[PDB]
Amino acid sequence: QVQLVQSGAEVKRPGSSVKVSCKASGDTFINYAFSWVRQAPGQGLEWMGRIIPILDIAHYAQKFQGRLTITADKSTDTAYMELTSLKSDDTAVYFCARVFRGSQYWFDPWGQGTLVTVSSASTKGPSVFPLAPSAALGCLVKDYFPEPVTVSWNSGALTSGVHTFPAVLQSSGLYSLSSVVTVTYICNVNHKPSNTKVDKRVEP
Amino acid sequence: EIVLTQSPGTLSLSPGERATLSCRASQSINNRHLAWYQQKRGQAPRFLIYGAASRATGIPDRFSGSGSGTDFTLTISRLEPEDFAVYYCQQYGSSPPTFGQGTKVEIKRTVAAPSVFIFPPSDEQLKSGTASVVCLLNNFYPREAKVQWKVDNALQSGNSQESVTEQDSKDSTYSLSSTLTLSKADYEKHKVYACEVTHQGLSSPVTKSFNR
Amino acid sequence: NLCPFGEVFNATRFASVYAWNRKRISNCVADYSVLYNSASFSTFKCYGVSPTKLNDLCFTNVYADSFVIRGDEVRQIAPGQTGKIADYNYKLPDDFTGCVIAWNSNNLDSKVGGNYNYLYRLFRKSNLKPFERDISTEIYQAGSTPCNGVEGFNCYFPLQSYGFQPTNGVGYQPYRVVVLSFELLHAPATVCGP
Ligand SMILES: *[C@@H]1O[C@H](CO)[C@@H](O)[C@H](O)[C@H]1NC(C)=O
Repeated sequence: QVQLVQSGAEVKRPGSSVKVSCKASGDTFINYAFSWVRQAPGQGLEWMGRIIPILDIAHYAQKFQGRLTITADKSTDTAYMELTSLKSDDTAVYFCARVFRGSQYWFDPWGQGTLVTVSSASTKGPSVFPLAPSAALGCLVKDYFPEPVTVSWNSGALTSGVHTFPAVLQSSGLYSLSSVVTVTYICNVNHKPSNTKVDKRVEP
Repeated sequence: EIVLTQSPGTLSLSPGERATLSCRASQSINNRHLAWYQQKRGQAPRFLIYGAASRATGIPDRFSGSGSGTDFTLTISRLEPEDFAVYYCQQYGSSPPTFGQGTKVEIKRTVAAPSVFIFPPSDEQLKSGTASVVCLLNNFYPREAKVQWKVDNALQSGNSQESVTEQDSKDSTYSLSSTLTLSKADYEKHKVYACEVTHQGLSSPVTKSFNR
Repeated sequence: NLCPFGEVFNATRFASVYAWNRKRISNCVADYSVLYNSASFSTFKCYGVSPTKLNDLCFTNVYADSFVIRGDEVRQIAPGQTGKIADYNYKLPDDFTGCVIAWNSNNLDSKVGGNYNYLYRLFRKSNLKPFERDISTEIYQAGSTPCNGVEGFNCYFPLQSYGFQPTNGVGYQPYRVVVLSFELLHAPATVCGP
């Protein structure tokens, strides 16, 4: 019934503002307040603010009083969030919650979260490296900024032992991952944001 | 009131044993104002208990909480294989709501030994300036690893400190990796690059070493 | 010289029922006959004073309470009434002297899709005193179990939106109400009449 549908990811530049939406459905919009909580990679949850649609008043945290501007459109039942002067350590998953209209509350209904990255760089294509081992072999996709990357193996031929290693942000702002599976091994890499369907052949 | 810490942190439990999560208060929350959540990997947190005693709607009877003033505990009896996620604490006794750290309930399986592999560079990797040497471990239960290197003088990390993350699987096993970064011709010019890891019973693993 | 009445009747933005704006107007000449024959109102019930002969009396200090209510709650704005507005939102004394002016404002106070800008207090602990303004927004403790800040059950939010829809009946439309309190005393009067 109650579905707090948010928007998608936002590839944003350092030192700017973002605008995420939270489509509130199900019950009424004025009988329930709305709060936004972020989740940094690996860290805990941080309560940023909370808007009261029936009163049009907001209550921010000590570290957000003067930087966060949260609105609430009582017509389309959508909650918005805007952060001025974004820094590099603001890359987190912002969730939409529907708290009650009280001084104390809990975050019972959640949304889906948005992986809004703030430390961006130039877009590059998957530069797969033909790792020749000393049959355990893999494909190391290197130098790509956009997170969504489908590292398959010959249109998904191998479906046993294909462990997609999670990517780790390097010092150059271009995180990279690998996929080693022990079984022509043409690991097809499909980059969804850009247009680079490289299929590098890797043989030991 | 302002900080919440979990005692277990990473509680490894068998699929069926009872769990006991701890979340001690900081400034003696008066009216037991504490709530528990279940944040699955890649999903939204699920509301479980309000007021530390009363569960929400749809929550099974397996979840139960306690605690009065400064130490609340969550009891999950007969843990099913589905309740394997992070559990956060949230207090609302003061004006600003503060969360905790979260206890990652992981599967408890038999201890297994990993497998060491080395990926030397190639003709397209040597003459590229991005010579990468990858050493990964597969099929090991203890996710805590001390993967080390032997780069030409000592346990030298250098560019091998990537520390690629890992995750569980259907057989309750982990598999991490670690890549390197070298120069145009600094791979074959230097000595042999070895790889070991201080495993629980395999502290000195020597297997598939490639000299230059 | 003329008393300013264009800020209490022709005000572009009015206030809610629980946050009615009281305006003190003194040391002026105020003619009240131009509002009766204007034929632009709906109710002009003068309590205590008469609808006529008010331009021949000098008042000490008059007020102007302005708020927006619905059509089925206009009768509650009168000396000695009951209900919900006269109990928790705006209470008039039994010896109230003055005129209650109200007119339909659905043409401009009815946003398409439900106007949620005007609120009213649903229920409070005790009744409201004559000419008292309670802008508190804490949850109402009902039932037996104290909520202690949370809403939960047995603790409802006191304020409630009207929801003025353009396509409503004759009783569910906005009605801007202006309440004048002709306070008369033996002291030198300031608000005289032509
Ligand atoms: C409001 O404006 C109209 C139009 O100018 C005018 O006739 C009326 O007298 C004004 N109201 C008051 C209280 O003066």
